[PDB]
Amino acid sequence: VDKPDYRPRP
Amino acid sequence: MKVRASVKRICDKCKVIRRHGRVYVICENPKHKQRQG
Amino acid sequence: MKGILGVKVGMTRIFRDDRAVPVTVILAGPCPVVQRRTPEKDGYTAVQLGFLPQNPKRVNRPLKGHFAKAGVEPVRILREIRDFNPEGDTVTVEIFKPGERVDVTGTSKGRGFAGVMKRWNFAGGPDSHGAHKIHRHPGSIGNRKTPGRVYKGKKMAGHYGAERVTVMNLEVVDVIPEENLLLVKGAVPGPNGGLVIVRETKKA
Amino acid sequence: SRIGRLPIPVPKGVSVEVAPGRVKVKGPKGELEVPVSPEMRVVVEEGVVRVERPSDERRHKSLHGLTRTLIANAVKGVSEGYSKELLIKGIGYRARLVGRALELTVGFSHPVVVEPPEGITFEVPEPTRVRVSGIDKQKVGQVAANIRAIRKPSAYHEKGIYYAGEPVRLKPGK
Amino acid sequence: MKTYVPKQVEPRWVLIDAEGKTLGRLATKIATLLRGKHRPDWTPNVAMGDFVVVVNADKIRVTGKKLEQKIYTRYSGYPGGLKKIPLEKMLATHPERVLEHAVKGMLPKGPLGRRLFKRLKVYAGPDHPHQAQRPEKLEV
RNA sequence: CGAUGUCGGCUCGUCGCAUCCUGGGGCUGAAGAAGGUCCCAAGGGUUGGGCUGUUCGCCCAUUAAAGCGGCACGCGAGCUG
RNA sequence: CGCUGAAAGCAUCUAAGCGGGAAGCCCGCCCCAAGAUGAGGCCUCCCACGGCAGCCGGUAAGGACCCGGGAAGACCA
Ligand SMILES: [Mg+2]
Ligand SMILES: [Mg+2]
Ligand SMILES: [Mg+2]
Ligand SMILES: [Mg+2]
Ligand SMILES: [Mg+2]
Ligand SMILES: [Mg+2]
Ligand SMILES: [Mg+2]
Ligand SMILES: [Mg+2]
Ligand SMILES: [Mg+2]
Ligand SMILES: [Mg+2]
Ligand SMILES: [Mg+2]
Ligand SMILES: [Mg+2]
Ligand SMILES: [Mg+2]
Ligand SMILES: [Mg+2]
Ligand SMILES: [Mg+2]
Ligand SMILES: [Mg+2]
Ligand SMILES: [Mg+2]
Ligand SMILES: [Mg+2]
Ligand SMILES: [Mg+2]
Ligand SMILES: [Mg+2]
Ligand SMILES: [Mg+2]
Ligand SMILES: [Mg+2]
Ligand SMILES: [Mg+2]
Ligand SMILES: [Mg+2]
Ligand SMILES: [Mg+2]
Ligand SMILES: [Mg+2]
Ligand SMILES: [Mg+2]
Ligand SMILES: [Mg+2]
Ligand SMILES: [Mg+2]
Ligand SMILES: [Mg+2]
Ligand SMILES: [Mg+2]
Ligand SMILES: [Mg+2]
Ligand SMILES: [Mg+2]
Ligand SMILES: [Mg+2]
Ligand SMILES: [Mg+2]
Ligand SMILES: [Mg+2]
Ligand SMILES: [Mg+2]
Ligand SMILES: [Mg+2]
Ligand SMILES: [Mg+2]
Ligand SMILES: [Mg+2]
Ligand SMILES: [Mg+2]
Ligand SMILES: [Mg+2]
Ligand SMILES: [Mg+2]
Ligand SMILES: [Mg+2]
Ligand SMILES: [Mg+2]
Ligand SMILES: [Mg+2]
Ligand SMILES: [Mg+2]
Ligand SMILES: [Mg+2]
Ligand SMILES: [Mg+2]
Ligand SMILES: [Mg+2]
Ligand SMILES: [Mg+2]
Ligand SMILES: [Mg+2]
Ligand SMILES: [Mg+2]
Ligand SMILES: [Mg+2]
Ligand SMILES: [Mg+2]
Ligand SMILES: [Mg+2]
Ligand SMILES: [Mg+2]
Ligand SMILES: [Mg+2]
Ligand SMILES: [Mg+2]
Ligand SMILES: [Mg+2]
Ligand SMILES: [Mg+2]
Ligand SMILES: [Mg+2]
Ligand SMILES: [Mg+2]
Ligand SMILES: [Mg+2]
Ligand SMILES: [Mg+2]
Ligand SMILES: [Mg+2]
Ligand SMILES: [Mg+2]
Ligand SMILES: [Mg+2]
Ligand SMILES: [Mg+2]
Ligand SMILES: [Mg+2]
Ligand SMILES: [Zn+2]
Repeated sequence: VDKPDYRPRP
Repeated sequence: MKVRASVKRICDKCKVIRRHGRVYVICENPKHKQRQG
Repeated sequence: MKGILGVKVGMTRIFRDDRAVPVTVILAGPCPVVQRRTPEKDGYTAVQLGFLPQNPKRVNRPLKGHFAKAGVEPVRILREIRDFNPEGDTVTVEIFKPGERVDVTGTSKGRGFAGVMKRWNFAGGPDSHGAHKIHRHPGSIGNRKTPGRVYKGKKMAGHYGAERVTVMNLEVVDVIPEENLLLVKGAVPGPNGGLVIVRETKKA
Repeated sequence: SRIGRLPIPVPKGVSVEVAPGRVKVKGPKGELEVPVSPEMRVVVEEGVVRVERPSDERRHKSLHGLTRTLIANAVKGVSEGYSKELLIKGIGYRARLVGRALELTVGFSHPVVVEPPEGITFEVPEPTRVRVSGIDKQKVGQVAANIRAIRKPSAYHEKGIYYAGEPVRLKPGK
Repeated sequence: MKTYVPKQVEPRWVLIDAEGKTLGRLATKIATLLRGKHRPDWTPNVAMGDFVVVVNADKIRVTGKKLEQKIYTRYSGYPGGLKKIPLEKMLATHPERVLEHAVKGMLPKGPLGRRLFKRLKVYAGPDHPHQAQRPEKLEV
């Protein structure tokens, strides 16, 4: 299920 | 065999039997044969 | 439950009824029985067999005694066959007739420290499309916090081969008693020169 | 209304010896051991065996009848014997005796051979009638069931192995 | 005055015929004997109970439907590695384990409790090899 | 919130059973063959492809079958991105 | 799914007892395996050596070291 990134990429 | 929580006599020839810790219904009519479950 | 010790000599094929039969040739005879294990004495039943003659110069004293008690000239290898009790004081290839089916046990060839693709036929990683230094790696080895560990027995890299292997139900193609040769159809564990055990088969 | 209390007529000359928890029943046709509850008293009378129960507790009442009938059947077994007849029905279907054994031809790709266990005797008067006989009522009835099971009565056709006196109830097909 | 502490004592050997006794209620008595709690000089931090020999373990008894229903359990550490063996079968294959397993659970855990369990010697069948110890037959 | 990296894929499994297949069975408006329906059963098995990032789904060609779920929507100090 | 069978004069696979019955379960096959400290067993070999369940010394059967190698192997084994 697509849900949004809660963290950004490192 | 019908398997259900409610076992009942269906016709007047139905016989309620308890067998190895389970309730069955045995009958000359095979359709009526039931075990509780 | 007949059995015999022997060395793998090598493979070829013979022709039998216009058919090529791939075979491994085993030098089997002759194996002096050097101890019998008995239910009274030992608790079970079997025959310790000896095989290939040894230079007495190389046989220490405890060994010599064991051989002596049998009236048996020293031999390089001792191995038991279980639930077998030959009438003779010597076992030879004659205990097998062509047509019989056997099980052969060998020490398999040693691959040493083997990766997961050779040991377990893992698929490894892509070779392109971005795979980064993981072309022959195993991938995941687990879940997350549950269960938080790796199963005992998880297939992983490590030593592989030089192991006891028993291939089963091989046909006896021929037996050449005059040269102590047993010809078995198919393949037998281990290198040429390696020691093997040939038993009556347990399949029906 | 009652089986335990009803006495067991014992004919000349079958014997009934009691022992704690078993009774032995001898007769013209052999012996039979009736394992029987420690709690019931088996009582030997003139030409009569009776069984008595310690109380009118449910288990006791239950053991009571079973015990009489068990003994009564033992008695009859060693005197008159016991038997069941099976009729075979349907075109291919036949029986015949191969030595002491019973061979059944009932439409399989092979015939079915039944061996008599100790105490059982197979008899084939006509070829579509089989008789199973012995002094042990359960064993007889059992072997009969075994034989019958080789080829149950079809649901659609008078065909298969039937007990004598067993009614043919078929259903239509189309 | 300080509570008395026994100097080392020579341990008593005891024999118990298990035939027909009820598994659990025989077990607790065995446990007591092993701890040493029948002794007025009982001391909790040393092994001073009896050595216990039990024979006819295969003829232990059990109430209810346990032969069919009591399941002994072993975990191998491998996936799928829980073996369930039922009383019947255990009796049928390694009967001495049934008494053994019961008493073991009624001993303390730890180094000492482990040691006490070693002092229990259980045999299926009427005989035992501990004659050299002249074990004192004990009715329990 | 002085950081518990987040969808899909790959890799690697392991478990549940409310079983997709295979084994056993009762009833059937079960002649037969084939089905339906329920029961027991988790040992094993459960394909390749077109589309789309897709999970899903649709589709082609097969199959005994092309099961559904849990494992931080299993698995980024294992890869991808 | 049964046999035999009461309670419950009939009936009942069940309450006593006995039978049949799954790719499943236990055994069977293959591999590991006595650190199985519950440390198993068998065969063979050495031997009751000097000085003061202990220490020091020289040996026994045997072992290791070193070397030439090996379809064994990362070193080790
Ligand atoms: Mg209703
Ligand atoms: Mg009504
Ligand atoms: Mg009826
Ligand atoms: Mg070998
Ligand atoms: Mg190698
Ligand atoms: Mg690899
Ligand atoms: Mg491989
Ligand atoms: Mg490959
Ligand atoms: Mg690949
Ligand atoms: Mg590749
Ligand atoms: Mg790729
Ligand atoms: Mg990159
Ligand atoms: Mg690369
Ligand atoms: Mg993660
Ligand atoms: Mg954990
Ligand atoms: Mg190795
Ligand atoms: Mg030839
Ligand atoms: Mg080679
Ligand atoms: Mg009389
Ligand atoms: Mg009286
Ligand atoms: Mg139709
Ligand atoms: Mg006491
Ligand atoms: Mg044992
Ligand atoms: Mg505590
Ligand atoms: Mg946070
Ligand atoms: Mg922190
Ligand atoms: Mg941080
Ligand atoms: Mg973390
Ligand atoms: Mg993301
Ligand atoms: Mg899964
Ligand atoms: Mg289910
Ligand atoms: Mg099916
Ligand atoms: Mg059909
Ligand atoms: Mg039709
Ligand atoms: Mg069906
Ligand atoms: Mg059903
Ligand atoms: Mg399964
Ligand atoms: Mg599984
Ligand atoms: Mg599955
Ligand atoms: Mg294209
Ligand atoms: Mg695609
Ligand atoms: Mg898609
Ligand atoms: Mg879609
Ligand atoms: Mg199909
Ligand atoms: Mg697909
Ligand atoms: Mg979720
Ligand atoms: Mg996830
Ligand atoms: Mg998933
Ligand atoms: Mg992830
Ligand atoms: Mg990453
Ligand atoms: Mg991901
Ligand atoms: Mg991670
Ligand atoms: Mg990380
Ligand atoms: Mg991490
Ligand atoms: Mg990786
Ligand atoms: Mg009937
Ligand atoms: Mg009846
Ligand atoms: Mg009535
Ligand atoms: Mg019963
Ligand atoms: Mg049964
Ligand atoms: Mg039957
Ligand atoms: Mg059976
Ligand atoms: Mg199979
Ligand atoms: Mg071994
Ligand atoms: Mg050892
Ligand atoms: Mg060993
Ligand atoms: Mg242990
Ligand atoms: Mg040892
Ligand atoms: Mg070297
Ligand atoms: Mg080297
Ligand atoms: Zn009815």
